[PDB]
Parts: sequence; C-alpha cells; structure tokens
Amino acid sequence: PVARSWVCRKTYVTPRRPFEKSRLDQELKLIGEYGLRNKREVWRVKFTLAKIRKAARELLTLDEKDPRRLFEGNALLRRLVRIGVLDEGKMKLDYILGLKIEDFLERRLQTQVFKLGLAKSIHHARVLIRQRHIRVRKQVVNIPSFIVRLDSQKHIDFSLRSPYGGGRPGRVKRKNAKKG
Amino acid sequence: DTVTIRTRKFMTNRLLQRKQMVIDVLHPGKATVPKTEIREKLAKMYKTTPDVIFVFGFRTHFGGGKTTGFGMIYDSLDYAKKNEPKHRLARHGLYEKKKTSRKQRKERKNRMKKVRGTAKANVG
Amino acid sequence: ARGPKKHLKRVAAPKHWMLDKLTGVFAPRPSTGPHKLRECLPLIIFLRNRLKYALTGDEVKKICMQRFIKIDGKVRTDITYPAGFMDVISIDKTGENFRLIYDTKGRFAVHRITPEEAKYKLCKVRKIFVGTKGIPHLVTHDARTIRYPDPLIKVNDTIQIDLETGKITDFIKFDTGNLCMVTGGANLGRIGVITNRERHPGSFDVVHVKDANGNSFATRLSNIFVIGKGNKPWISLPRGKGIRLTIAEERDKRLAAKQSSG
RNA sequence: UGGUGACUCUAGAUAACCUCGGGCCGAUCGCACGCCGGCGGCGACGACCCAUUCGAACGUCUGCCCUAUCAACUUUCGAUGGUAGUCGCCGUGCCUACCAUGGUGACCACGGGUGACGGGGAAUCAGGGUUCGAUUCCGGAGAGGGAGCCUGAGAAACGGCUACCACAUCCAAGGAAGGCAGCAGGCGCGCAAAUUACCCACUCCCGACCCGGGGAGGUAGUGACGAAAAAUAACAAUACAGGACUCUUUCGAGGCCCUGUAAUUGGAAUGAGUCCACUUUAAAUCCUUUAACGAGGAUCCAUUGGAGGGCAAGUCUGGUGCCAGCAGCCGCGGUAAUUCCAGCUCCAAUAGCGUAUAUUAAAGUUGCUGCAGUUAAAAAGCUCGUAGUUGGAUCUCUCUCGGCCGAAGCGUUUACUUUGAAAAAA
RNA sequence: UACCUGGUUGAUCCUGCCAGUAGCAUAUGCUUGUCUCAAAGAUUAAGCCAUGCAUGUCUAAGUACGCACGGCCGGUACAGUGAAACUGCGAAUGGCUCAUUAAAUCAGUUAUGGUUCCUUUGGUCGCUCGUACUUGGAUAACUGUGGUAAUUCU
Repeated sequence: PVARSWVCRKTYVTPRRPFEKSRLDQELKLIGEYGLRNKREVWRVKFTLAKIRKAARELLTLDEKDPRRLFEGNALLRRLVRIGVLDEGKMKLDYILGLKIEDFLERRLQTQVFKLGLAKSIHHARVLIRQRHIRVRKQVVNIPSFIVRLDSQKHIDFSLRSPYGGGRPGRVKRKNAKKG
Repeated sequence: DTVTIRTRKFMTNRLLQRKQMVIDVLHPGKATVPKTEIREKLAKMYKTTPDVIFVFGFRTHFGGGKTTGFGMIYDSLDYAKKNEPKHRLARHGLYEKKKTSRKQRKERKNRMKKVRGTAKANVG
Repeated sequence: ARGPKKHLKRVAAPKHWMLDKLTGVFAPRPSTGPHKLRECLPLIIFLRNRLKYALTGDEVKKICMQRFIKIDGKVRTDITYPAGFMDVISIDKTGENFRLIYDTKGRFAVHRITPEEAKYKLCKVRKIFVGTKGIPHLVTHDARTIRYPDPLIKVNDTIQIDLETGKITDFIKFDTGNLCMVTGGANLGRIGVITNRERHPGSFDVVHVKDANGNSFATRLSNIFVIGKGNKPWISLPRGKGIRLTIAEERDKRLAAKQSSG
C-alpha cells in the first residue's frame, strides 16, 4: 500500500499504416506550417479531436430530450467555444463533426504569439515561448502547446522581466557591453 | 520592488489560541522571501511581537512572482509552545530534537530486553 | 482474519467523508459508538476536513483533549468518535453549535444551529420492548435506551430528546402527510412529505415521499426519518431544503451565481 | 403487557433447583472541599445482564476454465432421510444408536487437468467478442510440511507453545536454540526484478497515554516497466534560386514573399551545466525563486533501424564472387549485386529505436452478429428413434371511512418490456 | 478510421494458409540532455537464509520505604520526579505471499425467529427480609548466597 496514484494515459495514437505516403505528406505539412517538433504532436491533436468526435457521435445517437445528451452536449459545446475552436453561433452537436485538426492547432500558444505579431515566425515563436519571454495574463507560460482560451487571447505579452518586455537586457548583451 | 504581504483565508482559532491565514508574498524581482522577513512583516501588519508568528510551506509559483504559504499568529508565546509542532518551534530555536538516532534507540531497547531488573539501566 | 479489524483504508472509507486519494494510505477508522461505521462522521474529519480548525490529526487531538467539543451535550475526547445523523456538536469556546444533517448530495453538512436549538435532538425509535417487571423500553437510532416511553410511541416514529435530561418531550408518528428525511440509499439527504407506504410482509416496506417541489421518490422504510409533523420540520433545515436539483438546474444556478459574483 | 408476515417472542404467575472447577448485587483510585463528628459535588476504574456498535460464524438464490482417450458415482468405515441423543456458541449426519433405502447424473454427475486464489478490474476492440487479472481495494488462505494446543472477547496464532518429518545453529558432548511468503540484505534459481539508508513531520493504529511506540506508513537512494510536458537553435544583412496578385520583353530591369553548401558576416536570446542565498523538509534532496559564470564547428556534435517489393527512401561508387553473408515472406549473392561488406547520399520514428516471446485487432482463417461442406478440407451407407432444439390458424362496480367519497384482492401463472427500490471505493 | 498487402501460375480467377501491419506485456540490445509522475525477486524455487530492525504501553486518577534524584517546616503514614517490578491492555490489527483451493473460494441477494461478540454508546447497577471508620495469605521489584561451556535458564 502507498499513498500514490497510478492514473496515467497516453495522449496520442500511432497510425496503423507506418508509411502511408499521403498521410506522411499531410503530417509534414502540419508540422512545417505550425512549427511542431515531431509527428507525435500532430498525433496528439488528432487524438484529442478524435475523442471529441467520439463523444459527439455517442451523444448524437440519443434522444433530443435526453437530459444526459442535453447536459453533456452543452458542456462539450461550451468547452469547444471557450477555447476558440467552435463558433458561438455554431452551438449544435453536428458542427463538432465538422471540426478539423487545424482548428485546434491554431489555438496553440505558439500559433497565437506568431499571429499576434510577437514573433517573426512560428519557430521563432516556439523558441520565444520556451525561453520564458511570453506571459499569458500575468503568468509566464513556458509551454508552446498551451491552448489559449478566448478570454485569455487578448492578454499575451512579452513578460515583465524579458529583454523584449521589461528591463534587464540578457546575458549576451551584458557581456558585449562589458567587453566594449 | 518592495516585498508585499497579503493575508488570504483568515480564521480566528480560539480552540488552538491563534489565528491562521494563507500568506501571499509579492517579490517580483527577488528570491523567495526568507521566513524571518515575512514574520516581521506580519508582526508589523497584525501589531504583534514576531516570536508568536510561525510561517511555513512557502511555495514560489512558476515565473518568479508570488509565493504562497501558511501562517499562525499565537495569542502568547506559552500558547505557541503548547500548540506548535516541535519542529516549527526548533526552527525558532525553542526546542532541541533528541540527539540520538532511530537505530541506536532500537538496538538499545532490544538489548535491554535481555536483561531483567535494575540491570536494565546498565545497558547502553 | 482473526478478531476484529482496527484499520480503515483511505479508499475504502465512506465516500461522503470526501477524503483525498493522496493524503495518506489510511482513513480514520471510526470508533465503535452510537452510529454505524459507514453512516457516521468521525470527530477528526469534522474538526480538520470540514471546519478547518486543525491542519493535522495532532491538532484535532489537542482540540479534543482540551475538552472543548461536546457531542449531544457530553464532552468527547475521542478523535475517532462516530458522530451521526441528528447529533449536536457544541463548541462553547467559540460559542457555536452544529447539527449533523445530510445534504441533498448525501453528505453531512456544516449546519450551524442556535444555542437554544442545540438543547434537543430527534431520534427515530428502532424498537420498543417490555422488560423486567413490565417496564417498557425504547431503543432509538443513537443506540440510546429510554425507559417508560409514551405507550403511543411505536417503531419508526420520531421522538424529541432533551439532551440535558435524556427524557422524551414530544413525538411524531409515522404517518402520511408527515415530513421526513431520507437517511440512506440513492435519495439520501432528500426531504419530503410521506404520501404512501407499501407493506411487503417478510421483506422491506417501501415508503413514497413527495418533495416540496412536486418531485416524488421512494425508499425503504429503514431509510425514512420523520423530521416534522405535517410539512413543518421540527429542526432547522440546511441551505437546500431537501430539494435535489437535477444537474441542469444546478449548472444554471452556478452560472447565475457566477454572473452575480464575477 | 407489548411486538412480528410468522414464536415454543417479550413480559407475567406458580412449584422447586441454583454447579467444590461456586453468578451479579463495588472492602478500588484522584481533584475540590466546611460545624456539635452528619451530609455532599465532578471524576477515574471495575462487574453480572439488556440494547446486532465493530464484527465473526453458519445458511438461501443464481453465476466459474479445459477434458468423455473420465459414464455412471455415493451407499463397508454416513452415503440420502427419519427418531432419540452427544458435541458444539448455535442450525445440521456435526458425531453416535436404531430405522428406512435412499441421494447425484448426458440440463455432463464422478474422475482427471489447470503454467487456477476469487472479484472489483486490465489490454485490445465498428457492432459482437478475445485474452488477462500473482500485484497496493474487498473477500479467502498460509507462515518449511503436517498435526495438537495454551491464553484470550477474539488464534487451531507461528516476529506463541508442544511433537513429528526435512533442513539447520552453538557445545566444554552433558545440553541449548531455530523458522524473513515483514523491512533492508545474502545465496540459489533463473530471460527476469532496487538501499543491510533517514524519520515518526504527514496518514493512521496501539497502549494506562495530549506525552511512548510503529521497516504500518512517509522521505530519499537505484529505476529508459510505463505515462505527461519538452531542448538540440532563432533572427537580420549581402550572393544565389524561386515565384510574384511589377514593368512586361519567353532578351531583361527586380532587397515584394520566400530559400541555400554560404559550413559568409553580425549582434541578439536562452538553458543544460557550475555555483550563492532563500524556499522546500522532521532534516535534507528535487522542483520553484534570486544573483554570479555559462554558445558558433553554438565540438554544449541524437540515435535506432532501413533504401528491390510488401513499405518511405539510390539498378550511385569500391570490395566480394552461390563465398562471406542478407533475407519475418518473395527473394539477393555463381564478375555492372537496386538486396551482402563499406563510403556517400536519401527516409522513418525520434530521446528514443531495434530484437525475442505471450496476447488482441487484422481473423467473415472459430463466423451469435457472421464462415463453409458437388468439384478446393468437408453430408453419417441408409432408415428408425429417447433426450435436446423447433413447432400451423384461432378467443375484443364488493371488507370499520368525518374527500359512485380512505379499500380489498382470494381471483387466471410465468416469460417479455417499462419503471421504482437496493446495490463499496478506486 | 467498420482498412488491408506480398507469396502457388507461362498467364488468369479462386480456396487457403504463410509472411507483412498496429497496439499491449515481460526480457533484451544500442542510445540517452531537461522536467513531472511512477511499476519494480510475481512467473523459475510457498527454495534456503548470516546480521540489524519490524510491538509495545502510565495518567491527577491500580501498586513507590530504590536518597536514583529530591523540599515552602520534616515526631509528618504517603511532598514531588521517578528506574525496576507486580498489575491492566495490546500483541488475533497491520505488513508479506498466492502454495493450496473447481459450487470450494468468491460476487450480487437474502437469513439467523439457528449463534457468539473485548471495546464504544445508552439503559440497569439500596428491587434480595438473611472487622464493615475496611478482612486474610502470599509474591515480585530490592538485599544476599549460588549452579551451568552455553539462552530473554533460573
């Protein structure tokens, strides 16, 4: 007996066919266009979208006045609208099945700091996030996979201690100034 | 630039003769504030002597902003000595832990199980 | 296993205690007492987890050994004392009194009562028997025995005990149209008027209860506790008055509270 | 008296009994206290008994893997039942005596196997399903193997005892002592699994106890079982190259958006690491925080498998010459080998990747959903026949009432379907 | 995501399996920078085990003539702290493991109106018509003499 917990799950699934040329092309397109590190990030987003589709499909089989369908579908649609993936006017379970993987990849903190103009590119965005140059609201966020919420979208700054934000120019600038 | 103390979830524990609170420390550009500095800041903030203030469990958040811990303000030093954990008193220099180890005490106890009578005091 | 067990595992503890799965391996095994193991609330859970008066079991021990906690008017120093339904917990140092009464979610609430309400409690009579020269005796749900009860009090009724004296002062019959709480099962914590009782000889009787909001439900006769005569309770009810809201109504109320608060 | 659906219940009355090993009805203890001596608060402890508080024990109903190359088993010495008893905490063939001849079985008894503790549950899975569950929760069992007990509320207890069997320690040979499937640790076994560490601070437990103890448990150590997040670079300026939603002219003019060996140039950024002080904590460590140093071949260098097909990516070069080897399969190699050994280049996943084996899907190749059986594997030589399975049509306002106005069924049973209770957590 | 692909022929269409394919579990190989969780002598041997530890326990409230300390008076019965010891309680819980075990265990359901139940809690506890302003004998701890090579022997 221990006071520990052993709850853990995988956040991705590897594809059944390892060398499907079309799938390789689409996954590489996504990686390059969103500045991802590997295929596992694509598969992670694919898996969360797939589980959302599974939940929506399970709920759509139910009666339209089932309290469980109403409650859980409303919760799922609310969670989708809150993260900015689903439009607030498209608040029906059938619009969940129309969602695409690029809708979730557009809400990443990396994509958002590239779109907001804080970075010259998407790879610059990733290296800027991992280097503690970006804060969300008041909190410094280190994780490029941080899914930015709609209310949190408008507060993404350069952090109050970064050379690009507040003061204290970095180690290289200080060394250069000292050397002359 | 100044360290700022805030008190979040305050309660007057008359059962344990103290006040309990969740302490928030704002130190935007400094390391985690020492427990002493927090004790004098709370003593100033609650108009008490610093030695009835016991603060612990200070977790600094990610990013270098605030630190959150817990604090007790006792009615008097005697009540603090009666109610505080011995280790939190020893942190203030008010208690001395036993100078021996677990192994020494255990093997001594098992050695005296062999002798009977007043000879039980001769083994050590 | 030989002999009785003396430990309770954290995950095997009653769910309504609302304990973590990471703050240790063990849950406080309640002591033997007036209430069952799975239907009680240990004093350590109440003082530490509920009221936050202690952060450890050692601080609960200090509070209880200073003789500050009274349960049904008597000082209890046992930190694993099983406190249960309708009990009164008095803390005179802080001058508060609580009654152990279920929420609609089936969990004991922190229900503060007035110091004048803390002078009595309600007990469901579990049995009545005549003994030893014909003296009637009554046994309640607190395992407390009362001699010479009113010859009108029967099983399943409710009696109002004065805690100072231990004597019966008033009683409510088990009849239709009387208010009752549910003290077990799926409908635990709900309050409503008894509408019907289906007698099943050789088996469990089933009692139907109608909510104050028109909702109806059923329980076993052992899960019914007559709270008040008619539709007026004899004790102060918790925040929710025994009305179990569906998940949708609870979500709507939470959203309204968020709008009003922020 | 009261209670249950139901007592041979509870309570009451009478006549007696009341165990040497004998039943309770208090010769116990603390604190605060004041008279001619009286009275008395609040406790501690203890004892019959009644109250299911924690249980335990024994029963009811239903459900368990493979096997017929296991078809009859039990009945002597209890096997099924009846009567009386014994024993037991009690019901009981539990055990005796007598009596009856019963009891189970093709709806699979009995026997054998299990690399079988059972369940919650796990992996995989379109709908069905298949496989697993020693393993932290619940229940059971055991403490080298058997057996028998003491104490006790509770044990057939093993960090109790007694003996035997096996093993084994010390001895001055007389004797004495033993039980890690507890925590570490050792040997052995193996394909296969970590420290003879710190602490009662947390969670709880035990005791006469606010105070002592706890290898339960927590903390750290070893740890690529496995799971989550996530570096190994980003940017700008010149030279190319590309396109332009530029002139247009397929000659060309072209810092509009782009791309590269520049192994060109340049500064900006940062954490891996070192280290200080906090913070953490029982004491530490680890995260988190702060300062100092910390990047250009940012040498602070990413690997594991592949490049004929299946299956993504070289009939490029050198060597070898049915050799050495590759190759899951097809196949390659016998003098340009797209396949071996290498160099270069390329691609797949990536702090991971290959190999072996078990298993799931793929397998509609075990088919209930859902397979086949003329010729590919397959319908008994042919009928009868018990069980099993499957079976044609047909039947459309009644018990005491102060709301036709509380109620009863005494009548015709189930399957099905819907509902309501009750149903550990994880 | 309810998916297939190579291989029997000179070629074709099949049955059909072999081999590919993805997960999951153990092992193993090569490689390994940061960080958070986290399994771990089950499989073979319920095989054998050196050593240490894992179960003890006192309140104002059972028994204190151990100066072992020790006084706000010492003809004070007992100031107080208090080792040892007698007494009470626990040691039947926990922890480990999966050998046995095939209607056995176990799960859901139900029953004890067929039993026992330390402890907790509540009730009962002058209900008996027949030295008490307190009865008896010991035995530990302690003092002292010892036996055995040897034990938590005595």
